[PDB]
Amino acid sequence: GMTMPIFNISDDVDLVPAMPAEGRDGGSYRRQIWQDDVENGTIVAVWMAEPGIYNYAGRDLEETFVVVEGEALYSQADADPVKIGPGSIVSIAKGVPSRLEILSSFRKLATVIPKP
Amino acid sequence: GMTMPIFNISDDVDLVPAMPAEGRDGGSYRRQIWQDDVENGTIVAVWMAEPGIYNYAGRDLEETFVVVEGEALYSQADADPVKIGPGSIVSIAKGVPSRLEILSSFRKLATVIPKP
Ligand SMILES: [Cl-]
Repeated sequence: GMTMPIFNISDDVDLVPAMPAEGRDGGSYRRQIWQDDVENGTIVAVWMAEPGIYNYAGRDLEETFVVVEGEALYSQADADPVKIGPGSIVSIAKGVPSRLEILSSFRKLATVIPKP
Repeated sequence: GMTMPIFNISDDVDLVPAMPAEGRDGGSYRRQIWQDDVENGTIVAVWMAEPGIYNYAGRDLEETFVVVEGEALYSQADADPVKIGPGSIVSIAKGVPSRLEILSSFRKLATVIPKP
């Protein structure tokens, strides 16, 4: 029959370099999985990152992600970092800055709703 | 979480019972994590289910989920089943039926995009 649209988050395939970690010029990668064919459509993508520090300014979008592999110290805005790991699910509102201090090779599936 | 919108897929918090496996009367729950603040927008939710057969007809929605806990034999339409487990990412197009034979206590995080 036909092959189903099933992917393995662990597989390093079609990963495109994304944000580098502080102090070096590499660290994270993104793999788009699905995008709606409407303007400002919902996007689902894999983000993988190696240990290091990743700072994100507030962005014009809503995101919810789930961690499948790895651990990180995570914060939004002025909150003290909290440890997240496999099974953690995180939502971050439009315009809210965030920081990930990745502790071990980390993979999340992220749902992004553009809010231009 | 106490300080941020950090949830854990393993928490049995704000559960809503969901349709059980065909030969069962419980062991199936949903937990809504996030919904877009529009009339009929994207929803991100946990589903947690015990071993058994779960059949779904095609629905007027697009979905992508990732398995975080447990294993299942999984098929869509006329495809031969494949075993999915932690890290498996599955997309289901509008109108495509599916069958999930859960083999061990299962939790997924699903993104659902309504498509009337
Ligand atoms: Cl928290």
